[PDB]
Amino acid sequence: QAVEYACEKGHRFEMPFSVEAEIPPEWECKVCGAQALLVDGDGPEEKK
Repeated sequence: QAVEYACEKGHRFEMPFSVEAEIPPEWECKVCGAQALLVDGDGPEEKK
C-alpha cells in the first residue's frame, strides 16, 4: 500500500498516502527535481 510517482528524470519513488484518498495525478519530485507523474492511481495507493 504505497503510491508510486515517476519523475521526468526517469526515476520512480514511493510515498505514503491514504489508501482511501484520491491520489494526486502529479506531485513534486522529491528525488532529484522535477514534476513527477503518479502511476497506477486507480484510487488505493497500490491498487495498480
